[PDB]
Amino acid sequence: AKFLKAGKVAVVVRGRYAGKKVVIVKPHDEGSKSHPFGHALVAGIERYPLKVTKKHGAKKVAKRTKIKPFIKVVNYNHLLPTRYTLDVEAFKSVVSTETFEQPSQREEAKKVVKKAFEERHQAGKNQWFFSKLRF
Amino acid sequence: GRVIRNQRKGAGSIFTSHTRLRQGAAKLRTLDYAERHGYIRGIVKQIVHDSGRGAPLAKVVFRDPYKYRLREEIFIANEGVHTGQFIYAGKKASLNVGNVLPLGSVPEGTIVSNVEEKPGDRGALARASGNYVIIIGHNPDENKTRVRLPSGAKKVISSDARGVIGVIAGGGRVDKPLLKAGRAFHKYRLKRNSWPKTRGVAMNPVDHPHGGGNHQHIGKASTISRGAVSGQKAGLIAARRTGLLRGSQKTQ
Amino acid sequence: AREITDIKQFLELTRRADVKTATVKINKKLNKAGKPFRQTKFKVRGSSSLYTLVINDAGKAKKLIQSLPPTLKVNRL
Amino acid sequence: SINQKLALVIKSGKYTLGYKSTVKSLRQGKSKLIIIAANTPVLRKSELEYYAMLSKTKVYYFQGGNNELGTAVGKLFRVGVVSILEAGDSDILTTLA
Amino acid sequence: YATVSKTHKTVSRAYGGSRCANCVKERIIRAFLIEEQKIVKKVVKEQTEAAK
Amino acid sequence: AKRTKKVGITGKYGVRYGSSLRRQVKKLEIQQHARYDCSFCGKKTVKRGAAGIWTCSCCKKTVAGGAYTVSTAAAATVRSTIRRLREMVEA
RNA sequence: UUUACUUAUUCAAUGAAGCGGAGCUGGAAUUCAUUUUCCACGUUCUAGCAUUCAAGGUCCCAUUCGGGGCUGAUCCGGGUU
RNA sequence: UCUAAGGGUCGGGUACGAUCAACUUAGAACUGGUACGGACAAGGGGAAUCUGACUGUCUAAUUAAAACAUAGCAUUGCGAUGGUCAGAAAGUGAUGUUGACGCAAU
RNA sequence: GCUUGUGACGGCCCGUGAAAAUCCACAGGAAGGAAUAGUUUUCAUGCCAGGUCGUACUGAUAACCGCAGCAGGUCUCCAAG
RNA sequence: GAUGGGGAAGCUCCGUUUCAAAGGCCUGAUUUUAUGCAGGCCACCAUCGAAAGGGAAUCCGGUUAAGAUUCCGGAACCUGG
Ligand SMILES: [Mg+2]
Ligand SMILES: [Mg+2]
Ligand SMILES: [Mg+2]
Ligand SMILES: [Mg+2]
Ligand SMILES: [Mg+2]
Ligand SMILES: [Mg+2]
Ligand SMILES: [Mg+2]
Ligand SMILES: [Mg+2]
Ligand SMILES: [Mg+2]
Ligand SMILES: [Mg+2]
Ligand SMILES: [Mg+2]
Ligand SMILES: [Mg+2]
Ligand SMILES: [Mg+2]
Ligand SMILES: [Mg+2]
Ligand SMILES: [Mg+2]
Ligand SMILES: [Mg+2]
Ligand SMILES: [Mg+2]
Ligand SMILES: [Mg+2]
Ligand SMILES: [Mg+2]
Ligand SMILES: [Mg+2]
Ligand SMILES: [Mg+2]
Ligand SMILES: [Mg+2]
Ligand SMILES: [Mg+2]
Ligand SMILES: [Mg+2]
Ligand SMILES: [Mg+2]
Ligand SMILES: [Mg+2]
Ligand SMILES: [Mg+2]
Ligand SMILES: [Mg+2]
Ligand SMILES: [Mg+2]
Ligand SMILES: [Mg+2]
Ligand SMILES: [Mg+2]
Ligand SMILES: [Mg+2]
Ligand SMILES: [Mg+2]
Ligand SMILES: [Mg+2]
Ligand SMILES: [Mg+2]
Ligand SMILES: [Mg+2]
Ligand SMILES: [Mg+2]
Ligand SMILES: [Mg+2]
Ligand SMILES: [Mg+2]
Ligand SMILES: [Mg+2]
Ligand SMILES: [Mg+2]
Ligand SMILES: [Mg+2]
Ligand SMILES: [Mg+2]
Ligand SMILES: [Mg+2]
Ligand SMILES: [Zn+2]
Repeated sequence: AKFLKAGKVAVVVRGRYAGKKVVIVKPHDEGSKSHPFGHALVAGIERYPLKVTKKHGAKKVAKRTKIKPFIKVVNYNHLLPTRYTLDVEAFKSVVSTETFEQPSQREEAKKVVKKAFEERHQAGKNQWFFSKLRF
Repeated sequence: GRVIRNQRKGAGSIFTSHTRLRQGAAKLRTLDYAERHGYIRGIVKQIVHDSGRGAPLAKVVFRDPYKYRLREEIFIANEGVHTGQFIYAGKKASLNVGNVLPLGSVPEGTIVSNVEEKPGDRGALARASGNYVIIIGHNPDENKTRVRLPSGAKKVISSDARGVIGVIAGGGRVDKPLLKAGRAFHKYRLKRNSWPKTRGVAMNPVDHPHGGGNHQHIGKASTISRGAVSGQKAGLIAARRTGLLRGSQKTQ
Repeated sequence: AREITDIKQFLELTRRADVKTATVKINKKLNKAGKPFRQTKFKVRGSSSLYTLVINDAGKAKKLIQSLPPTLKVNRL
Repeated sequence: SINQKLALVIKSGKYTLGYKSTVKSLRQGKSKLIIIAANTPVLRKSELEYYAMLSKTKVYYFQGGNNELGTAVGKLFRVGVVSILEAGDSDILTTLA
Repeated sequence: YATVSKTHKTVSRAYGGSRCANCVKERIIRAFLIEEQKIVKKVVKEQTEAAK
Repeated sequence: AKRTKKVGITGKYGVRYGSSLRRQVKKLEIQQHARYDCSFCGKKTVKRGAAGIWTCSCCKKTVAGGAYTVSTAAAATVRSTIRRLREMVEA
């Protein structure tokens, strides 16, 4: 299918976020007035949770498991579509075209996705995704 | 009577090798655990020209089974191997050009380079651009393997002597006339001070056994005895025949 | 070594602690095509470099001059 | 032959040539079959292979180099991958392939 | 290069001032794919070891 | 305009060394300067430089080969045998 | 005299790293009582990544943050090979 | 003293015009006490014999050659516990960062 | 135009044409670090100090070597019409 | 070319990381006190050898009988703290 649909996981392949894993939340298959290319709106993980261990106690665990997100308008030709896939519904809304334009709105979206992304990492749910891709 | 030229060479003065530019010494990986129980993968990272050498070298890097670090080797590149190729070295390793394998684990007729005489000597036979050795049989009890070296000599070594599948790159180098003195000059310029060569027969008697006389001539049989003595031995040493080899050579 | 144009920023150099001396230079120059105009360069000797500020406009300069810190040590011309 | 089929397509169907644009086609799921030349590197191959499974698209490993694949599709240049979007009369889509 | 600020010695993607970006693109795909295939390799020959 | 009747690239040497030596060099020179097909991307862009080192303009792969030609009869037929012998140890 | 031994003597290799012996498990094997045995006993589409006594499991310190044992990684001989 | 040919740079709805800057080369007149690469600069040529193929080398200070070297050709030794060579000796050295498409000796 | 610097190319090789100090970067993520206030000196500005020996002239038909103010020899850079 | 060594009657010869028990960095542990020990590494093996090779950083104007990228004037830059 047109597999770049509403839940597909992909890896960024070009530019800062290169190497980082994402989730498409809304695809603009063909075109923008701007973005003259097939492009996706992804929220993804910029600074992954650091591996946690038995030794890790109390507050360090809390510390180690902080996630740092990001949100990107990104050309299809810079995503490696994955076989995997993650539920988008809690930040369906918060990641929009209108989200971009104005920083404040962008900062908020990341707050939201962050709350989302961190909750999700606790209790397994969507593993792999919260694990760095080494290269 | 003067010390003659071939005695002078041994004290190594002007006669030592011209070594400054060489890539390093080519030699198989040390025969460790990996290589003799299983196998181990590398990448040929670069195949590169060693000065005063017939054949290309091949820089080939591996992991260090015991420490987190890269350790690289210098291989004489067998013809056909290439940058980026994977190389496997070990008892249980596959039989392709480039890989290195104990002469036991390859069937008769296999063709291998840089093969060691004793296992772990990091490789001694067949290293010149062009040369190789063919395995011509095994004797499983007391694990030997018999080969035929470049010379034509057969010789029978341990089954654990590592060889490397293939022949040595840069072959046929010697079909091209040197054409002028300069090329020979530049050839030797990067090996050692052994060119050009004055004939013993153009020297005075101080200089050589061939020295002097009113015409140029050797004056006595130039086939010299094995049990000659330094200063005598020049000509055809221990020569067991002499003259134009008429008739097909090739050992039986 | 440094040319400056923010007339704000400038003033903040002149009151910048490490700044003992200053020096004004005056220049007859020509404007655009025909006429002349009186250029003035405002040089502040800081510790690690000399900041200079050109006021092409005559008026803009005269006013700027009385502004100079009473406790600064201007070299006139 | 397989060439013969392919040549049928090329004279009556719809197709795109080359890596960048058969990926456009794979994304769109427009591709019915993609044809892969021998010498084409494994990264490229494995990458297509992946885009291929994702779009649920069968894959044929042309047992020939990119030079001839170009000949196959009747083009005076080389091609390292073909994508079928519309098979003309040819049965490549529903034969041995 | 030690008399000159950090930004002058890098670009902002992973392996900034070190590998050629078109070369990181490559790292990534390969990384991803070889790792994915590992799973297939694991689970294909896992199948064997119940049917052989 | 046909420039030499036969000495070809060997013209630089002019009259020296003798027809026969020139004849031999001409062969391997033509061999060694020539531009070859690349196994890997399939563009004829493999040129020599340094004996036995053949490397490729685009796609940058260096292949170890014969001293004046990319592949060598011997090395081919060895390739050939190693095939043969390998297969004996898969089935 | 032959041919066998290894500790003298001799030769090589290595930041003396995995040797020799036994056991586990797979499995060919054909069972003439039941095992007599023989091999195996974590890596091969790809110019990626492989490091912090390791994560896991389990046991302690007296729970704070830190940290230790054991296992993961089977035994026995200290003949580096 | 004339003639001809060989260039730049600008606007044109989606055929040209305007100028700026160059020594090259050929052609034609006129002219002189037939001179003019006017000083400077600047190969003598040809036909053979002997001999070394060529370029290169040497007797500093009586020999530059036909002598040495060279490519090419041919022979010899050697698979490392080795060939050839060094040292009084040695837990010593040259070839050797080497392996017969090699090193050594003619 | 001449000198010289440099670039993108191209020719050649059985010749493919040094080393080390030193400097930077990236992969890694040990660890440390905030709201009643933390982290930051690879951004700017500001403070201090920087020892030791050589430094004259000649470099040649007179400062060097040839017994000498010897027609010899003795490494280089700049270069007008 | 010193060094554990190995030769040599001996002056000395050989070996240069070599059949050697070949060493120092980061900071924690101190709040008896200054540095014992708590980690963890690195096994790198002397040294001399370039006033043309490598290499942190300066320019202009003025100035002397004779010094100047060294003085003075101005304006910088590097290294360490
Ligand atoms: Mg040497
Ligand atoms: Mg000589
Ligand atoms: Mg000869
Ligand atoms: Mg001779
Ligand atoms: Mg000779
Ligand atoms: Mg003579
Ligand atoms: Mg004599
Ligand atoms: Mg005699
Ligand atoms: Mg004689
Ligand atoms: Mg004679
Ligand atoms: Mg930058
Ligand atoms: Mg990072
Ligand atoms: Mg050992
Ligand atoms: Mg004209
Ligand atoms: Mg004009
Ligand atoms: Mg006419
Ligand atoms: Mg005569
Ligand atoms: Mg001559
Ligand atoms: Mg000449
Ligand atoms: Mg003379
Ligand atoms: Mg004399
Ligand atoms: Mg002469
Ligand atoms: Mg003379
Ligand atoms: Mg002849
Ligand atoms: Mg001894
Ligand atoms: Mg010059
Ligand atoms: Mg080059
Ligand atoms: Mg850098
Ligand atoms: Mg810790
Ligand atoms: Mg700073
Ligand atoms: Mg001076
Ligand atoms: Mg003088
Ligand atoms: Mg004198
Ligand atoms: Mg004189
Ligand atoms: Mg000594
Ligand atoms: Mg020194
Ligand atoms: Mg120096
Ligand atoms: Mg210097
Ligand atoms: Mg001055
Ligand atoms: Mg003075
Ligand atoms: Mg002076
Ligand atoms: Mg000063
Ligand atoms: Mg100052
Ligand atoms: Mg500082
Ligand atoms: Zn290629």
